[PDB]
Amino acid sequence: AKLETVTLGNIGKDGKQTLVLNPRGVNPTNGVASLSQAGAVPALEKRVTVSVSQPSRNRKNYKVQVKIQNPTACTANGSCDPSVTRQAYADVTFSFTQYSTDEERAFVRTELAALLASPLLIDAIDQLNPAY
Amino acid sequence: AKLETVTLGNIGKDGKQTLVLNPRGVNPTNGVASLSQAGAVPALEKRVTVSVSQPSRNRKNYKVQVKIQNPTACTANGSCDPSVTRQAYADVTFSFTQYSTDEERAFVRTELAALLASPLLIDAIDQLNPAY
Amino acid sequence: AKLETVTLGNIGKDGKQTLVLNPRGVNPTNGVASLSQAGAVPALEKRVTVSVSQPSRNRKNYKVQVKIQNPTACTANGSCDPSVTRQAYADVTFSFTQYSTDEERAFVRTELAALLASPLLIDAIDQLNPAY
Amino acid sequence: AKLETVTLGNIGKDGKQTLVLNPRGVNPTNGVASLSQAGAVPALEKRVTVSVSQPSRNRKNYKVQVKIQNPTACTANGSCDPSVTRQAYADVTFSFTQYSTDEERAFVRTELAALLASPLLIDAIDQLNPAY
Amino acid sequence: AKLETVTLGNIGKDGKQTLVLNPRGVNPTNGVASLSQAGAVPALEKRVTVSVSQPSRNRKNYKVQVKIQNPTACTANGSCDPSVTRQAYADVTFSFTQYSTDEERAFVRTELAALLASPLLIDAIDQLNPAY
Amino acid sequence: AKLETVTLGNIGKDGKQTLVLNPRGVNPTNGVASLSQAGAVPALEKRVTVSVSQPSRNRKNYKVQVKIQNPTACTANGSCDPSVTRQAYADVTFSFTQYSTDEERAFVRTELAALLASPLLIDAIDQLNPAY
Amino acid sequence: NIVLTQSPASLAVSLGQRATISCRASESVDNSGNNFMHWYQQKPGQPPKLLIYLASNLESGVPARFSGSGSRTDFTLTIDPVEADDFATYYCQQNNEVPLTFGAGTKL
Amino acid sequence: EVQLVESGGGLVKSGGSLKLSCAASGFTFSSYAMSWVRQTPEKRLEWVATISDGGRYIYYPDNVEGRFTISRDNAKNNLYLQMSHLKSEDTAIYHCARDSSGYLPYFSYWGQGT
Amino acid sequence: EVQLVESGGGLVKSGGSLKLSCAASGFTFSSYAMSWVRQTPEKRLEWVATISDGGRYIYYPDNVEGRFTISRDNAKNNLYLQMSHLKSEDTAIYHCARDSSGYLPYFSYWGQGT
Repeated sequence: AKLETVTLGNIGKDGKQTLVLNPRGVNPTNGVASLSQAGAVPALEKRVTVSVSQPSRNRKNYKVQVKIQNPTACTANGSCDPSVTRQAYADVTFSFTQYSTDEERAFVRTELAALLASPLLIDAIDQLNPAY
Repeated sequence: AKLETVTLGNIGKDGKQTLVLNPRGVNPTNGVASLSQAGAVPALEKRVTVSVSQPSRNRKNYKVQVKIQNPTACTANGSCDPSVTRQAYADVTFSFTQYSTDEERAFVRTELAALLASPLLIDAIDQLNPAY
Repeated sequence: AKLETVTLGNIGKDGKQTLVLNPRGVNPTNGVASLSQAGAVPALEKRVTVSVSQPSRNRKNYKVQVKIQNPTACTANGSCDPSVTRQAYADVTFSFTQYSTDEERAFVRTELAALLASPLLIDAIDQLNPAY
Repeated sequence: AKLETVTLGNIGKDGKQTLVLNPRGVNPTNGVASLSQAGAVPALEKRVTVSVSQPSRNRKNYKVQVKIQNPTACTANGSCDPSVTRQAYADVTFSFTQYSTDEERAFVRTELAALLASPLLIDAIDQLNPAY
Repeated sequence: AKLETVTLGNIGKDGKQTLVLNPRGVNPTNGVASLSQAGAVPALEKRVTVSVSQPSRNRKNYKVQVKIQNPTACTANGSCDPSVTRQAYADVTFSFTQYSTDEERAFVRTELAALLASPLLIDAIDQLNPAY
Repeated sequence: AKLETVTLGNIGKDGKQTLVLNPRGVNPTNGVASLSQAGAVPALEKRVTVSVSQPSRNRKNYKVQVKIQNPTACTANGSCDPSVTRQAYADVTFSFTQYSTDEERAFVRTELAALLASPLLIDAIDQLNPAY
Repeated sequence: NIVLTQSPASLAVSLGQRATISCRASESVDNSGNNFMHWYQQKPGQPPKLLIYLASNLESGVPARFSGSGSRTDFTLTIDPVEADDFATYYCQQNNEVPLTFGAGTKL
Repeated sequence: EVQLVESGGGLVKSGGSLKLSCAASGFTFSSYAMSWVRQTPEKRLEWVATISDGGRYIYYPDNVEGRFTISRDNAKNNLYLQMSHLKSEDTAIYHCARDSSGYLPYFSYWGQGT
Repeated sequence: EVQLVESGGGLVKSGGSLKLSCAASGFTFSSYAMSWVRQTPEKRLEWVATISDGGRYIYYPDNVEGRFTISRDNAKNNLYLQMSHLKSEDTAIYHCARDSSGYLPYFSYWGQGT
């Protein structure tokens, strides 16, 4: 794909916000694409990183990995620029072998996307209650 | 929540496939809740596991964790019952602190579910292309 | 240049076969650009890679390098999806100095492309006969 | 094949030169056929070498290898015979197993011959620009 | 963003000359991205490099660095190759903190450009006159 | 030449802002000539310095240096004076030999200006994206 | 020569509808599994822009409303949302044989 | 930005001659195959000629072959079409085009002019 | 114990409006999709409306869509149905229902009232 801007709509609990994301290039050390929030200052922006890793002599299967972090800005007294109080993290890693087909990988992707809107994962992720 | 049958729709590239997942109990020794498909042979089942871990004297973070395992099976030359050829995995970890509000957690969840349906990630996961 | 789809014609002994190669991005960690065929399963793809390395404190030469990998696959007795049986490789390295003009480099390139269609080399490569 | 003379026409960037090559025998130590330019002096001629290596107890597959070198002659002052300033090199190595067919090997040979006339390899080899 | 061919127009003391730069990859060890001019004999090329600090999470100082070098050619009598009498260098370093905004960085860049177009600095550089 | 009031126009991300610089003498110990903006509270001024090597008879390397620094103001609660949160720096060094001509220096200066107006560098500096 | 007879040269299609364009070559188009048929779009004051190449592949700046399908003689270009911009003539071109032959055109 | 502008233009009589030109900035000109494609006033496209990377392999159709001639200048980055004998069907637009990285051309970039 | 009680009720004239409510204790209300299912006096069931977890995706049939409106209050744990225009077929029981953990609803828990 091409690193373009990404608009994420119908986001949040009410489902009425947007998160717009500007591409921040790839990293020649790791091979990781980066995307940040529109606006910003550095160290107070919402970050999305994504990498894809091929087979090698060490690991035999492909590995896709998404990693999103986002801070909370608190304005203390006596200072003009905010500090970060909390980070929230999520990181998905997909593992697919070399004889896997496009249909199977799309099935995993869309299964996870459909599953995160189910009441078990609502009540697990944003209420922190386990299943019983 | 309580474990009941989760049925997921609009799965696949076409978005015309469903999947039902029946409850398979909670494991008391780690707190992992399980959902599986409706087969007789246990090695051929697509399964989902989900847990959430409280803070302790070591981690100091709430940790939500979802896993997806899809086998693909086929019967070989001179073989009668099908054996499992491939495994497609998925492993999501959410990490939060004690002072995070629920709207932050819902934002991270909906942000992930909206990233999984964006052309950058459906090109990186389906066709195995790093973002370039 | 820029990676676009390379379509090659007049291939084979008869010279009546084509092959299209679609861009698969540049790898930032070594500078290797990739072209592949149009399959779903990544292990069955005929692929081409190409790079060119600048002089450093160690080599003092410009180094162009092309690789070709063609798998041949077949389904076995009692097997459903095809597996890769054989691999046919090719590995060309060009080496030049800082004071070489472009006409020298074009001469070496056209000399190689004209040797590959001469009866000496098409007898040494196709029928595996040393020149005697 | 037989070591005969080889005329390479439509060579160079404009495609209007020839390179005629006289066979210089094989080498009983290595097993490598040699060919040099018509005219010459030694150490100022364009060289083509070619070897074919069978399987053994060390390597299981066939290996064909072509290796072309060509110098640049500069006439310094106070001397009558030229010196060599620059060498340009290219060396292809093909690797084929023992169950490979003639069609596959011809496909590799003609794919490389067709690919070296494509604008990616034009702009990589004689302009030294990478792909982007 | 991703490197492309940069055509710069209206350059020189008169304001007529152009400069066409082609991309030449990213150094993986430090992230420096190169651009060079399509000129024969690659020791005699206009070369430009650009280096940006990679966005981490706890980086305090973002740093941009641009380098220009232009050599001159001298066909010395009694040789076949041109050599390099002179180089002309340029080294621009921008330094920002993690709370700086887009408009501050844009103001510094456009200020430096408007100073290089100003008669104070096309007199200190073009004619080598110190300001007093 | 002699320092005067430099009015720079069309500055910023939009291209509307101005910058009026007044001269502030020559440092006798190193020859650095200062310009600063007419702003109240002299710790909060846009400052520009320019430094040229003085023309001797046996100087081998002429060297020009330009420095820009712009501070930001923060009226901290609980005080009467604004302080400096941030600085934004710029450091440009030109290096020439004693046989360089006027057109080479003018080409380097106008090239750097045309690069700072180019979308490669109003993306590496304004948005902090490394070129890849 | 290979003659491409494009279609009836007009389409009265509304805004939100879904318009198909056909192109029928004379001979076969394949040389392997590769379809050698291309679709171009020309807006009346500017040269044609390459929409899709090799009968199924979107060029790097088309908005993915356009799609192409077909086999060996029969090819179809389809637009789904069919917005205001998509009012232009459309061309089908082959490069299998040496005389390169175009289609007549379909205004809409 | 692949840019292609044309010159020459023209209003000629029958049996004359003209030389169309093309300027071709934005890319490495000497790597790619270039081509001429004309457009009749009844709005039909016609392939006119193709040339290779170095100017060695030149293709024409049967309606063109005896009286048109194309050439390159890879130092001046120019493409040339030498029109001759002009038998009154030659009343078209005559676009430049860059060929695909291929074997036989499908035009990806086009030049408006003449 | 999944409990659902209703209020509003009503005896209206034609073309009026009314607002039915639902109280919804026993479970985490804001996780589940909720729904309205009415039962005619000739004892036929009819789906009325569904809403999503946060109130974003709302579904109606064609007999309902212009004149009924549902909403949630996840802080007060209440479900709301705004009935309007009341064209004399709307003389039913109007149960609350909790949807299954799914994609499209099959009602598992029901509320008796109105």
